[PDB]
Amino acid sequence: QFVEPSRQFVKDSIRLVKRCTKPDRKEFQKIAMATAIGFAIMGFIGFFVKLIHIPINNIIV
Amino acid sequence: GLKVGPVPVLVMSLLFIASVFMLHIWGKYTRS
Amino acid sequence: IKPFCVILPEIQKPERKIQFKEKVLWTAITLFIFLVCCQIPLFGIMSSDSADPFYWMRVILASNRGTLMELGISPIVTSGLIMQLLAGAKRALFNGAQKLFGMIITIGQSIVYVMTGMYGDPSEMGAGICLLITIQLFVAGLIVLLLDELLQKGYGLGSGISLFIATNICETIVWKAFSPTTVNTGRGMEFEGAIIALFHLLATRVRALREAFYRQNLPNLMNLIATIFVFAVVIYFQGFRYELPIRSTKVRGQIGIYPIKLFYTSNIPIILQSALVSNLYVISQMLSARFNLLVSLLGTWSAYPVGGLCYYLSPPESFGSVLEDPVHAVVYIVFMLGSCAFFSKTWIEVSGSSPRDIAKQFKDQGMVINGKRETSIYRELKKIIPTAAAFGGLCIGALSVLADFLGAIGSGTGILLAVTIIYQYFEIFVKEQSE
Repeated sequence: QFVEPSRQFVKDSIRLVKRCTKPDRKEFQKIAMATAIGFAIMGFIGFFVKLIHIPINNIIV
Repeated sequence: GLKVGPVPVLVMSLLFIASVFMLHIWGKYTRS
Repeated sequence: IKPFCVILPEIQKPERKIQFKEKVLWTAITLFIFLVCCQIPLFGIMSSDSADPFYWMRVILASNRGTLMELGISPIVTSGLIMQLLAGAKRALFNGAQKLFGMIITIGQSIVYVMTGMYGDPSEMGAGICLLITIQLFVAGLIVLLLDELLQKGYGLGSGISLFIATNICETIVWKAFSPTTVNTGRGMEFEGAIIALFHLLATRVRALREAFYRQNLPNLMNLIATIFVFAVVIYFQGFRYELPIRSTKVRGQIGIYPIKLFYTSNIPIILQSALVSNLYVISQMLSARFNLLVSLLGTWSAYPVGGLCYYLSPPESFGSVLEDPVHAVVYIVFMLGSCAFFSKTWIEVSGSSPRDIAKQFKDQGMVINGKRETSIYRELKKIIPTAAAFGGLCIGALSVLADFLGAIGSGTGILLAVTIIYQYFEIFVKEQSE
């Protein structure tokens, strides 16, 4: 009789979503800007390091 | 117990990188 | 064993506190050092043409085959698990022993990697070049441990594992987007980076736009759009939280808010799922390749699976795979969601974030939920935290399978890891800014 446990799980989960304060426009924009800045920093540092080291890998190897 | 700062770690990492480059260069020159 | 544990380098604790700007600078320096070390090829490598036996470990361990950081963050994870087991089975001596066991397992893993079959033929290499590669990987693992200690003792914002995983994933995404590498197979110079390819095709030649959007053999712009969409969705779902209005009773005058985030275990379900699936993949590949019906049931490797348990764990290769094998897609989605939920529900009890543990933390610190008695603090936590963890795992799995189905760049697991780790670094940012 797993129907009742599943129903309780889904109902309580949707209630939890209802009580949870979903982010608004300003908070979403701030967090997205911060994540974009962090991702850009990491990815572009790695990208430029790889471009720097490709000719170095060609020369040294 | 050996204790180092962050600058000793940075310098030791750079020395390891340089040692790998010189190892590759010596191998290339010896092969040729 | 005391002299053996104490004969190891260690990083001095910063007795004087370090400002946030210097912490960011040292984190960037460590990141740059790791990035340089993971692009430097190893010495003595005879050949790198064979298939990668541990290709599925690269994302989770933030590794790169043939370079110094091929083991990656394996020493940290192995040492942590080893001493967690030791503590379960029964102060700087603990850190020294952890470093020593990390070095020992690094030596063992380097021996396995060299003897696996890559680096060319070990017998032709001889005991000299193999030992030299073992020394290089040993020193690389020592550098990884030193960098993790640098990031964790106070000089760095986050840990080493999270920073290295996020850096590898972000670098992979940005490279797939903007790589200037040129590849041609009879259709002219086709740039390997989606955006640069779009610019090149527009300059050279509508048809260019469609080719840059639906370029099956290389990174797409539609894949980049899907990756951006998954970033936005995972950020929006990570912003979800349950604020518990709480007060203080042991000492008055302290007011605050207690957030129970939906992604209660931030990326631990992802890390556990990826580690389990990748270990299964490695074992299946090595077992099938080396030498049984049960082995075939473990996965008919062909490199992507074409049958078996590992196949059912693998994301569908295309919409045609779902059309021809809907059962495989259903089983894959169900296993992703169930494994995520179960791993999150296990972790909230193992890592001391259980509703009982949080209730004890509230009681010891003298925290009481507003509008509720002190005795019934645990009951509300019993109502919220277990569901929060289970549904956070389920939503994480749903986002992962959505990103995999959309063909996002960096894989769903990689994107979830990157977003969760970047959010952790952002909350570290705000904590150090407010403090």
